[PDB]
Amino acid sequence: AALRSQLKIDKAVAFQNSQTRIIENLHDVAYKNALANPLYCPDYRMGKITSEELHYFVQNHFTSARMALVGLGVSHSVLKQVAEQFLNMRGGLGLAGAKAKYRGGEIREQNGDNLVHAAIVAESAAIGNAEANAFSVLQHLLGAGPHIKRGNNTTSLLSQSVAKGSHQPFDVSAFNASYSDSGLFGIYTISQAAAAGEVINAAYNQVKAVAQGNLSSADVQAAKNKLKAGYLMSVETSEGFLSEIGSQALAAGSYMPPSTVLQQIDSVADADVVKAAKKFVSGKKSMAASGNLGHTPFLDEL
Amino acid sequence: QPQDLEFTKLPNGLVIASLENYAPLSRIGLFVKAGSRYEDSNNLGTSHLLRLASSLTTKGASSFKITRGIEAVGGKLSVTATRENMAYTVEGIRSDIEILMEFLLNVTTAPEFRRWEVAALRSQLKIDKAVAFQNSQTRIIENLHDVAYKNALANPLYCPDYRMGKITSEELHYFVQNHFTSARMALVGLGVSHSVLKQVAEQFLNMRGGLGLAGAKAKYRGGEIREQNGDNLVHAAIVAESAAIGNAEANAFSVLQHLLGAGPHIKRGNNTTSLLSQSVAKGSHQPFDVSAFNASYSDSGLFGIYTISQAAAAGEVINAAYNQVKAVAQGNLSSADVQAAKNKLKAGYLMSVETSEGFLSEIGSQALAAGSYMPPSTVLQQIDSVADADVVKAAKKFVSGKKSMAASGNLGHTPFLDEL
Amino acid sequence: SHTDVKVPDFSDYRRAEVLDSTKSSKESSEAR
Amino acid sequence: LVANLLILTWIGGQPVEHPFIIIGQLASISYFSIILILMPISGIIEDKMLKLY
Amino acid sequence: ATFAQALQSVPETQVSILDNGLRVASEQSSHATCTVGVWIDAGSRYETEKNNGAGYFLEHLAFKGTKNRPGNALEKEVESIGAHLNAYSTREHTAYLIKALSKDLPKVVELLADIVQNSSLEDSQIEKERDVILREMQENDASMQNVVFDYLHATAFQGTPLAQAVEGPSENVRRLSRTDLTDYLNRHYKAPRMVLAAAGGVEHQQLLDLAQKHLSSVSRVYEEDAVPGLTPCRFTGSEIRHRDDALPLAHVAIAVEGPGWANPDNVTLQVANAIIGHYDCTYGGGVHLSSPLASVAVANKLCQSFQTFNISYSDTGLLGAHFVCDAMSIDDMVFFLQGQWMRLCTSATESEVTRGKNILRNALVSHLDGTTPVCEDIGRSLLTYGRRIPLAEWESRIQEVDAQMLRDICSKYFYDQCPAVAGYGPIEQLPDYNRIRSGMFWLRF
Amino acid sequence: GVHLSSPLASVAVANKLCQSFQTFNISYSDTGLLGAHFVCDAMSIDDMVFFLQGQWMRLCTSATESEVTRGKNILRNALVSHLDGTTPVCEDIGRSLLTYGRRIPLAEWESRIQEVDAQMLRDICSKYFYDQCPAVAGYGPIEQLPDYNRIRSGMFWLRF
Amino acid sequence: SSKWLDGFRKWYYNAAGFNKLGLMRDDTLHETEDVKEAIRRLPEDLYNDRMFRIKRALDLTMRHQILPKDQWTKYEEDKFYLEPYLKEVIRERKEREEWAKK
Amino acid sequence: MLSVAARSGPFAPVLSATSRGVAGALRPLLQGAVPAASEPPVLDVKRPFLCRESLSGQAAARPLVATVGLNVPASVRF
Amino acid sequence: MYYKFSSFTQKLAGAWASEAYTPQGLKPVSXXXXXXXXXXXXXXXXXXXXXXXSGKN
Amino acid sequence: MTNMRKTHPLFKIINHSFIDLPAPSNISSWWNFGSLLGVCLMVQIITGLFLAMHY
Amino acid sequence: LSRFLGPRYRELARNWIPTAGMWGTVGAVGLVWATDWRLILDWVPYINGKFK
Ligand code: HEM
Repeated sequence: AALRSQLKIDKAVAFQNSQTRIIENLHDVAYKNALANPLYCPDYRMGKITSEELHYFVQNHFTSARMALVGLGVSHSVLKQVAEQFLNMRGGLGLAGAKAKYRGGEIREQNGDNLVHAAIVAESAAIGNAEANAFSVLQHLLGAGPHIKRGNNTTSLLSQSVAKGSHQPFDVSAFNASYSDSGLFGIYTISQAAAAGEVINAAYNQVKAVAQGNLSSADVQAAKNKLKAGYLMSVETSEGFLSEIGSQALAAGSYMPPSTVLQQIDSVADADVVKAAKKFVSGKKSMAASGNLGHTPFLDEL
Repeated sequence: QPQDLEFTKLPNGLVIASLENYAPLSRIGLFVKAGSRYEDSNNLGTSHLLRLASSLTTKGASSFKITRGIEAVGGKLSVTATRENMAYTVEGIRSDIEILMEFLLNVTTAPEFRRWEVAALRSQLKIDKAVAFQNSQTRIIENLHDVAYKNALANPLYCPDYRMGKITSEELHYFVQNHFTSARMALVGLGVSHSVLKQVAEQFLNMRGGLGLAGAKAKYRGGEIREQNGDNLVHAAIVAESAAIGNAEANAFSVLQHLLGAGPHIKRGNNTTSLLSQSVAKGSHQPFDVSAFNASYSDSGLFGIYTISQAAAAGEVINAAYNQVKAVAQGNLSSADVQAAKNKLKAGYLMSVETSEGFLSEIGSQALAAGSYMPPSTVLQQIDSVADADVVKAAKKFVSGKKSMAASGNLGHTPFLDEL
Repeated sequence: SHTDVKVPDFSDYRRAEVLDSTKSSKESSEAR
Repeated sequence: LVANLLILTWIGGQPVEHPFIIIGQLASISYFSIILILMPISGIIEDKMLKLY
Repeated sequence: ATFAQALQSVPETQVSILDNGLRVASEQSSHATCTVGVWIDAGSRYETEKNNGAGYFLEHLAFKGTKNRPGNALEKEVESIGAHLNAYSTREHTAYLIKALSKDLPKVVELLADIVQNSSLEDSQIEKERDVILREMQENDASMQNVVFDYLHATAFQGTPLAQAVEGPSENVRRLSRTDLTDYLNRHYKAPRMVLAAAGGVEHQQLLDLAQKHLSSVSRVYEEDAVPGLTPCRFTGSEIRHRDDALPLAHVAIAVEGPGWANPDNVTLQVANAIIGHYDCTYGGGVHLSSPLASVAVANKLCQSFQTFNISYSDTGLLGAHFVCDAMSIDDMVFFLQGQWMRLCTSATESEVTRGKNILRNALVSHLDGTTPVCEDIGRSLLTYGRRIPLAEWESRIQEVDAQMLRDICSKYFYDQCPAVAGYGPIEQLPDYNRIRSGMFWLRF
Repeated sequence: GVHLSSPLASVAVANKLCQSFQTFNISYSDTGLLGAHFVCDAMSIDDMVFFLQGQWMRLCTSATESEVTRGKNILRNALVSHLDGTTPVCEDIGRSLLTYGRRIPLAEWESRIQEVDAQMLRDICSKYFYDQCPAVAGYGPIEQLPDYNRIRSGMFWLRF
Repeated sequence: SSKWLDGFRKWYYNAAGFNKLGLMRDDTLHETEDVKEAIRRLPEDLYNDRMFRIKRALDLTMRHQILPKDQWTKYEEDKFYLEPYLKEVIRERKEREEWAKK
Repeated sequence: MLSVAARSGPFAPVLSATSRGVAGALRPLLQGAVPAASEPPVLDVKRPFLCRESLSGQAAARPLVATVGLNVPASVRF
Repeated sequence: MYYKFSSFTQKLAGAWASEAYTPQGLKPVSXXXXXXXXXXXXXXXXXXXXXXXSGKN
Repeated sequence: MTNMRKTHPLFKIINHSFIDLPAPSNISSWWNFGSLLGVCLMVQIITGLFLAMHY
Repeated sequence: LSRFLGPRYRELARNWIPTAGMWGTVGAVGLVWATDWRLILDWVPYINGKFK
């Protein structure tokens, strides 16, 4: 009862930036259940969550088959001792899930920001697939972010294609998000209110050109190098290493070496990138838009 | 003596309708084509602030003078705005109708729009929006329009929260200048003289005479949105593109709406002749409320089904209503039911126009859309001229057309468009 | 329900002119 | 006015002889005239000179 | 034409009496629609604490089936003719009314007679309507102004049949049976306490012969030679406080005893209520409203809403105000409302007297516009006054009300009188009875 | 929440004064700015200045071995957790060779931490905070920000 | 005759002393309820300029100093910005008093 | 029947927004009252982006990650 | 759908369909009423145990 | 912990009246005469108390 | 100045004349009761007896 006010304050702080709200709305319009559920508490649910509900959630999902205890700088004997001391009392697999069926669609929130955010995604592969590896390679090919402070993003094909026909502030990137049984790959555009249509059209045409096959092996190799470097810098710190081994323990149930990860990333081919881009182009779309939406195109206009 | 309508068209485009029934209360309305559909993405809520700004300072009458004078003479001044139209209606004694005329014309045609007054009025805008969204049906309908249309009719009747606190006197002046022109205005008066109505219109309506800023044609998009807010009752409106108003297909859509159920007729009634109510009550024991929602604006229409049900039974009730409409589209209906629907529509129209407020609204809307009054006997004749095959064709159009869904409540069992 | 709320009896406290509920006031209230 | 109160203090110190009677009457008359008549007219003249109406 | 001769030019209402004593009244208009209803002198003032929900539960069972049309056949006929069927019940009057076209008048009259004198009460329908009336009781006390309405009547007319609510208590809902409903129907649905009122496109001779054909000989007998009588109801100055702080707003109603239906001071009290008035948070007048209470409330942000009411019953009534406000301004609005009341009591002024007269004239004519409200006025007027009071007489009384008789009648009914107070919600700051009384009088007159 | 170890944070949660506060120690060649930056509403600036000055002079007057050990552990964990990562290691190497002329090892840092106790903490705090003229920078609704004389008067106690 | 009147008005404007503090006549206007309503009706930039001028005058009076000769506001650049707002407020107030009087 | 009030039976007051500039002689029913709705919390204003170099990197490219701590501020990673 | 009775004005006023022709709500189950205040017969229920409570240890 | 100067009742009255009283910054030496009048009043209280003590 | 010169204020004033005049009579009788004027109390038929 004292904590629900902090829940409201934390939601406001997390929603202080618009990418959080855009991603929440994008998941809500992309999925029907189990992934349309927001990562933050709804306003009506604030003041309504009870300790009995918390106890039910903990007893149903905090079970031993769904938990993985990892540790850096600790002995395996001590970890096993505390595991058999505490975590042995849990039941089993718990609740199954809801398989996260896809729906597609679009929503557009007009809130009068200076910039317009628009995310257009489609269904992709899940965690543990060569298609998912190809989607990650394609995301780093189209541009997963900047590598230079105040750079021009020469290698980023989406950034080059949008900057070819604009003279205004913008930011276009490839948004990739894989999960247990579903994925979301698409484009994210922050632009002006007037230039949102041409920015989104240029980005979509660039991805369409990639799907048709306008790409070279050198750019695929550069994207693979970017992905390998990003993975290695993720594993580089202790936070990222612990998060990676915990995620691997949950998903695969066994540890996968970074050498093997980079080996399969190298084993990703360019035809798989073309196939993933074709899948994004031909798949049903989910659009989440926010800002001043007078010139932002709709899904059927694309 | 109760006479008929007197209609004139002034050279600046204004339509004047008068009816001298010697009623004890004279009521004068002025109807403009300045609804919320004529705003774009940069000035949303300007129509709402203009609707709430009918008692501000005007050129020739201050806000204090307007309020105190109208309340001292006992008359009333109201603004009824739909997405296409805005009606400024004054009502009072026949003796005070002249100062009621000049107050209404000052408010309509010469608004000063001082900055401090709209700055004070924004809080009243917040209060009015909250009171209007206290019930979920209005919220569902606004969300339904936003989903169904792209640019013109998707603009809400109430100001969006980001635009609140940002509407300015310059934007209000631009809206009034661009849409309060003599070619889009109609002055109707019940209980007054046509000569005095004509003379006050010609000596208050010289300042603006243009055609005005033409709005954009409404574009349909379809889709669905959901307001998961944990209510025990799930509201769900499933509509589709229908005919624009003033068409034989629009008349057929109205007959189909009254066939499927266009509201109750008996207090605490079971709705035994409503086809949707029959199809839902044949399989559901929980309370429900299923009706046919029809809304035909001059550019385009929305026809569909409205449903209030429980959280668990929402899918069953929605599926039963949709299957009933699909059976009507296939052609499982009787001429006795069609005739009963026509009789219900005729009775509803005559009950809408028998009150003097409804009579004023009907004459004003007719004067705006067509420029002449078309008598209720001809309405009865065209309603009779609606055929059964037209109703079947309208139901087929609704079934085949792409859908727009606005839902709210606890939606663990509410289906989607592809689940229908 | 709110209709179940019935005001309890006060006949142990009423004055001599307001004991019965079948006789209207204004002929005794001003005297009181 | 402050000068007039000083004159009134001096006259109240002084006895009842010529010309202290006429100085006291003139001082009291001028004191009341300044405090009741002259100051508001001076304020109105001041507002008119500053062009406030 | 001017207002007075226009009110003369309003058509008059033809009243006739059948042999059984039922009063058939009609007003003809140029509309193509008609509104025909039956108004019956029956209600909570007649119910006697053992059948308190009998009339309202019979209002439930009226449209559920009759002898001639069982089940949904009657509703099917109403839908086929396209009519609208409505009903209501008060503490004194029970009404069943139909809106239809003019050409369906014989069907409407036959259906109304079937509702009135041939209602069938099946036991399964009784149980289903018991569930329905319990659910509607829950919906009624879910709303908040009706709770204060019933609380004010209870604390005002305690110990009398006027305190008990129209829908009755839940225990009476559960224990009412068919025998008590039949006793109530055979006791309080007599011919001489019923008015068949029609308004709109209705021809009086056609209505009279239709009543003679269908609706003649309803009962004509009391089967005991015993007509029940209405005893006077004692009004007790009192207060009821239902404190429940979880509600976000507080509703407070303060009233005094009204004059009655036939009292001539009712017009003057309506003038005073027009002067004080009504307001809610959606009014666009702002701080320039002529009502001092509304202007003060909107200037100081005191209340969400307030209203003045004048309810009248047989030689009694409730005259006062009801306001919705937050917990931090209840004492402020009680003080300002009492100040406005005693301002009318002591220093009523001809300017706002004429303003209130104009407001009352506009309110009367604007309400009486419409076939259903004018039919309701005809039925209620023949039940209460024994005649339909013309708008010319209403305007004559309004014209003869001046400032002196306004302040005299206001001092007679408002000044230095014990009120009935009903508070609901966060009413901690609502002043007690002694402070409300000390506001109800002044020390300077 | 309320039960935070820092008493300034605890009183901030208890009285609902500030939005946030942080403490900074920026160092240049024989120069530094050492103090606190806090953002709050317009009705709590005086309260947070009073509480911050009270905590500063509580450190200057009455240090405690338990809280000193807690702060030493906090600084140890902060140092090692920051130096976790090759990019902060390179940053520390560059900054250390630019400033100290050498890279101070973590063993040397731990030795200095073990050298610090409550007595020299009290001495250093009384040397650097107590009876010292501050630099104050305010931005926003800072009408309730206390006067500079009041800030100085809070920067010396009359009981010490 | 007009030129001598403007010269005498300028001499009085110098002798009043509020030009030496950077103030204008509207700044030196005492805040009656009508004046306060007019100040509330002023736009943002004129309000900020007026309050900064008042604050600077308070600072100069605290230091018992005046502005330098070139920074004195002059007679011809003294603008009567509060005059139309104050006139409108007094007009509305007089209308309210007339309505209450009748 | 060329008006939405006569076209939509029960949905006419939903499709039509009515507000009076001055109070009428007759009071309406269902007056309505705002039940003192709550206020959003005050927050520090975020910087805008007036150039492409400052806007670069703001586009999301990863699943949304929330992070809270006992003594660490919450972080949202895109 | 047009008119519904008003308690305070005692006149048939204007209203929507949802409060004129369905004044009963759409609630699934009729909930029970409140407790019987000022009752002559009172039956208190035993909560837990008296021997289990009253322990200051 | 609390701020005693603004939470203690007599002390918060004293603080709001004389310590944290918002005063104009530019008031001259003519504004000291109220405090001088109060201090002269207290001086008269004490001094006349001793005079009536011996009178 | 001209706030109290109008028809509304005139009729408010002449409505309040009887109440203010009665209050003045109350003040007069209370003052003569408190101060015991010979000039008034020697003319009433009772209270004059105790003066003798
Ligand atoms: C409680 C407060 C005071 C007390 C107890 C007090 C007491 C006295 C006493 C006992 C005397 C006679 C002793 C003497 O004159 O030798 C006296 C004289 C006097 N008092 Fe006060 N006094 C008080 C306040 C004041 C104030 C406030 C004033 C003026 C503003 C004042 C003005 C005088 C003067 C002028 C004298 C004449 C002294 C002289 O002529 O020698 N007193 N006072």
